[PDB]
Amino acid sequence: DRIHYTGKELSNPTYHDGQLSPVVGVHNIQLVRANREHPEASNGNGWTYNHQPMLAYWNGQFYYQYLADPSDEHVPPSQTFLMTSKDGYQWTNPEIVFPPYKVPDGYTKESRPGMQAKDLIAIMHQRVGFYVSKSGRLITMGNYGVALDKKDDPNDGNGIGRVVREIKKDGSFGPIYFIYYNHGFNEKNTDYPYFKKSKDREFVKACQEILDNPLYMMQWVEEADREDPIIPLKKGYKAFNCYTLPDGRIASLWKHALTSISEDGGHTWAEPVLRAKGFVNSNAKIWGQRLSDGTYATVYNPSEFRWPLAISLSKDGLEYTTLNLVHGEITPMRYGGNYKSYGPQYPRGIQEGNGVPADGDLWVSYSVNKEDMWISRIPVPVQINASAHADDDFSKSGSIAELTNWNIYSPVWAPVSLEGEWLKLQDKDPFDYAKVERKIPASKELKVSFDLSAGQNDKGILQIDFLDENSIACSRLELTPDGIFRMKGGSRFANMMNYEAGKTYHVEAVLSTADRNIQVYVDGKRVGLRMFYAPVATIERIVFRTGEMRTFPTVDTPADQTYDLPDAGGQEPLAEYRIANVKTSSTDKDASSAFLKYADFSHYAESFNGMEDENIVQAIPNAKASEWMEENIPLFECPQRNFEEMYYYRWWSLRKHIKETPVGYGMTEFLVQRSYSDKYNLIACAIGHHIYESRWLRDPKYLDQIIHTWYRGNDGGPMKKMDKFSSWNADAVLARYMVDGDKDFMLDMTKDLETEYQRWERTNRLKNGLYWQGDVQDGMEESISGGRNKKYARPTINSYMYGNAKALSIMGILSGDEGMAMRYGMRADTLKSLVENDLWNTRHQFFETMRTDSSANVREAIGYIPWYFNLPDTTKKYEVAWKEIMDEKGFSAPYGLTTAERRHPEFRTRGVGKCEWDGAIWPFASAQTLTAMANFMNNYPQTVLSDSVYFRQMELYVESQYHRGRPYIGEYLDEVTGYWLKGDQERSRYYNHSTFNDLMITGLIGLRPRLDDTIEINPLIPADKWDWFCLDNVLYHGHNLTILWDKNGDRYHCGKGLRIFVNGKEAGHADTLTRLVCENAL
Ligand SMILES: OC[C@@H]1O[C@@H](O)[C@H](O)[C@H]1O
Ligand SMILES: [Ca+2]
Ligand code: NA
Repeated sequence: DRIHYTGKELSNPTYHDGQLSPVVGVHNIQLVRANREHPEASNGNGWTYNHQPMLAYWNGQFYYQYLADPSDEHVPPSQTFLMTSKDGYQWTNPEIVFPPYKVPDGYTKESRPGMQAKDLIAIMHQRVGFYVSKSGRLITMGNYGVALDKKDDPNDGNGIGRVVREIKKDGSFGPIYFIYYNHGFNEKNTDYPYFKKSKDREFVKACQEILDNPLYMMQWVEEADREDPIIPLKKGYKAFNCYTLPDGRIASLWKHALTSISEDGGHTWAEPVLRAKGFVNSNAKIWGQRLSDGTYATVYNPSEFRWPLAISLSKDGLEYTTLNLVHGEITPMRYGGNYKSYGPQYPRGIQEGNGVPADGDLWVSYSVNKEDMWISRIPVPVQINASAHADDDFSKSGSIAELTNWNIYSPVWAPVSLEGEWLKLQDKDPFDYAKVERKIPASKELKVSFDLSAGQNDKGILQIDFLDENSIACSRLELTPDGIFRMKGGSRFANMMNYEAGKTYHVEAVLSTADRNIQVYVDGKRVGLRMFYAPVATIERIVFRTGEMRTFPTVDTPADQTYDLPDAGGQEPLAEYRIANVKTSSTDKDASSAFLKYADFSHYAESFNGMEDENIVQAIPNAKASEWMEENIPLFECPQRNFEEMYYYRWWSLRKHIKETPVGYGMTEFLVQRSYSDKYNLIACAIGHHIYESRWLRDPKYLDQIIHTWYRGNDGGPMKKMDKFSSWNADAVLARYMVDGDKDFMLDMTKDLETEYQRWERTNRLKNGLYWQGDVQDGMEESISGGRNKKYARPTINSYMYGNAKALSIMGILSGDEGMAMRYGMRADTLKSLVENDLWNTRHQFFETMRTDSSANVREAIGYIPWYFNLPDTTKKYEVAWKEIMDEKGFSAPYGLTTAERRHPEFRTRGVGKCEWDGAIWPFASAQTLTAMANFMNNYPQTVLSDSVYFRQMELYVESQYHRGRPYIGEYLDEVTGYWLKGDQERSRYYNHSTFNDLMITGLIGLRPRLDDTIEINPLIPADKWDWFCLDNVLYHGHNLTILWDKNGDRYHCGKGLRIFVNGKEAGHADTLTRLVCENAL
């Protein structure tokens, strides 16, 4: 429909930069610095009105056209220059491309009776300067109008006409011809031939493409004859540009952000034309385009004044959501003159079809004060914030072109180069300074370090500011021209020390928002402590600048400037400064989180403590929980409310069970005092679940102690009641190692785990080799297949021990104990056969309990436990068992997965509300089933279950964890009604007898933990389920992982698609959601 702005962010015109934080890596590069007094090729021979640039990319080179008069706008002479560059930093000297044209003596106007032209030079004015033809030829174009005095209009449509000439591959120009004649002008009374007279047949064809193209005719409306038939839309809307939307339609922008649409390539435009709603724009033009990443961007002055120069982003070319800085400086205007006004202005980029710069970034040409010519480069995909602190070695970079993390303001006479290891700042400019900004993650506690060297101590200045997102400097450090390194405390400064030329100084600055101070160390010695002169919430930028900041101009300055400044062409004596090894760090508790911040999710914990009473308090009370969470949890977000809420609830629930005991932390299952628990109310049944979920906690002291408390909490040794429940806890300890990477912790647990395995082996094998367990001792009393006081061979314990044997064998390889590897290796092989041969029911095609005489002939949730440890072959015969996930006669029920198949006669026939396992949904089981389903779908060639099927069950598991409208994780629930079956009894509250966040992280987000240094993800969120999602602040293998998906690129602004970040640096990428693997990035 129409271009519009919906962002809340505004630009404040009492500041030069608007209090807009810039986007990352924007380089401001001055191309032309006016100097009347010392005219030269490189400044267009001392002309001081230089304005209205145009840009194109052709044969790997930038082409930059600007126009100039000697001093005053619409005061002759007047010409148009051309400039080139391979990289966009180092430019060739301005070359006169359209020279001054003679107005015929005796020219007149209706609006100027009695006046008539004598020896009068034409004024030039184009809204459009370039065209790449279909045959790859580059045509540049200009217009000549007439001004009989300074108050006259040469874009009145009584002009002379429009000229063109070819720019050739070799640099040289072709001849100059007219392409359009204003009324009363023709071949007979003009100084260049008509374009058609050229004998270059293809040059004519190229010129003719411009006339035939209606999108170019839209840009001639201002200068051309009024009502000329070749102008598609005849109303005089100003400085047209346009771009192609994703659907093929063309959107347009003119001055004051007027905007339309065209569904026929530019012949017609949707009435009524109106301002883009929510945009802030005036005279100084707006520029929009598509970018290499397929998104869009607008560049404009968001102000009735012509400052700052800003960028707003859009994913669809219509709805613009952001507003940040491109150019916030304002060189003061050296040379006065007619209609010149302060600030960066007339932004204009590359039309569609006229070039793609090889680096894929956004380059935009603009003037400053109608005086100096500039270009800015903005890295695409455009990034707002720094995903990673500084650790910059400049010797790795050949030229500033490669410093995509630094923002650079670089005037001609205050340039920014590299000198190997050093980022260098030169300043011989009285009216300007060199400035570099380094944007970093917004931080409350901040350390910043770098080496600093001056080339002098008797001249110039350097200011070091520490800014927030609204450009508030919280303190400043200064190298003074009277030889001192000092800090700003308030109005008063503090002299920290003297300084010397040519000497490296290691500067470290330690800033704290909370404490509201800065400490400055130089060579390990503290040399200054002051308070902030201005308070901030966070610091996001360090700025190095070769000058004091400039107060002029302001919103109250008069727009017209009659004066030149004193010594306008002169120079300061050269000052140099150098910096190297810029490091930053933060002690903030979520500093490891690359994109998400805990403050945006702190509300979840707040809601949970407010929503209901705190019945039982153990080590971490509710009042400290929000805080514990910040320190310990990976952050997650997605567009779906329930999944997100559950993510934060299951950590907030889990933490209640961290319990203080004399021998260390332990992890409870019931909060209430159970009659049969061991010491400290501990229960062994779900230790597997506890470890699998708690391994993602970042502070290891909790899980370290919880484990040690089981195996060593009872006079040095194991707790007694590990004899009471079957265990997969050796697999679970090796599951922990796969997430934290800590060999030592694990290898230390090996004997304790061998003791355990061997105990179960002595006590609980039948004579054929299979393990037996009574259904009670699996934690599954009154199960259908069963066995209260029975020694049936249940696929639970048999699979748990397969897992344990497999685990201990691996611990053997890593121990260096090749005997233990083998011994437990064969224990693994053996149990794998006994399950595959003796427990596969061949009628049912399903793993099932074997009673003393034959199979129990009932499919239960336990029949999916062999895949919890990847027990089965990849053969197709087993795939069929997973069909029962999607069958309402099997396990598919309204609120998730049943514990037994629903088709069975005996399903849920042993009463209710006393913990029965003959059908009802048990989170314990559901989590075993989903972990196994995850393993199936990840590690097996497999056609039975889609992404959608996995997601469905996790979604149902989310929906099931509510009670009275609030989140709730109870013991067990009704498969049809969703009723938690102990009701409002206290004992079921916050029950810790399952996983959820392991499932979120390992199945859904699909971070697959491994023994080695490959990172493997494989989300089971289906294509198009969610426009974005992100798992951040994960402590995998002593490195900080972020995993994110951004369909349109507009959620995180770091690219489209799926991405892995290790410590905030990208490690891999994928256009869709599939398996994405990053080798050796740890
Ligand atoms: O069915 C739940 C039982 O009670 C819990 O204490 C144990 O985990 C399990 O044996
Ligand atoms: Ca200066
Ligand atoms: Na701001």
